[PDB]
Amino acid sequence: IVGGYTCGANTVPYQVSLNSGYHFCGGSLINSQWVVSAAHCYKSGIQVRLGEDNINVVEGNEQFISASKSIVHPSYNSNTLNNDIMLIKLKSAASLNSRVASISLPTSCASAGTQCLISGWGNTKSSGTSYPDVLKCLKAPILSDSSCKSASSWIITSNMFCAGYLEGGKDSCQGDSGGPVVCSGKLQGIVSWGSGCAQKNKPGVYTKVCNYVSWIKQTIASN
Ligand SMILES: COC(=O)[C@H](Cc1cccc(C(=N)N)c1)NC(=O)CNS(=O)(=O)c1ccc(C)cc1
Ligand SMILES: [Ca+2]
Repeated sequence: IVGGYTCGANTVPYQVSLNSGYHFCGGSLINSQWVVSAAHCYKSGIQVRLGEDNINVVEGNEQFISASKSIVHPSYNSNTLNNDIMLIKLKSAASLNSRVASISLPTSCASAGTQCLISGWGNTKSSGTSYPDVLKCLKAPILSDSSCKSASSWIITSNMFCAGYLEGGKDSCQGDSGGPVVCSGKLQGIVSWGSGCAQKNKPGVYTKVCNYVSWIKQTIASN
């Protein structure tokens, strides 16, 4: 995360770290046995890590659970990243408590202008690289689709939304992929893509979760 702040140990209990010998993506615990992340974070042999703060030091609130099944969205398009979402099932249910809790799926979509909380262990520099060991937080508003398209001339699909600042300096970044975008206590988005990080007129694009609620609910009910 660029231009953010240190969240505070376990203050984002639903944030998860996907690990394959090292942290490579973020995720969100939606229930005792399922995690949601970005389809482009797909990889086999994923171990989900819950209750994390410093991903390099065992602090006492962690729970390491291997994934048993990964389900990429049926219409995921890696070239345009349309439908960049993925479901992961844990081998065993996690022990829920205050430091490890799930986040609710949204009942309705959030409007441009709303403030959201984005988090992750991603890179913290706009030019260069420096990875934090503890979780970083960032407050960012959802942008209107028209203003996003204008400043970036990108092709945003109805399954995406931009959030951040057109002035740059604050944004999600490499390693924050798959992470949660929480607005009004609900999971409204997933960190998907962008051009560089915190670039002026280059805000972050996020997967619009409200459009995949039926898909998510059906999938969990049969797997
Ligand atoms: C990959 O390395 C990076 O520094 C960021 C990561 C990233 C991930 C998610 C969200 C943000 C964000 N800004 N909010 C950033 N992405 C890029 O810089 C990608 N842009 S890109 O124009 O460099 C590009 C596009 C497509 C391919 C295959 C490779 C590279
Ligand atoms: Ca740890």
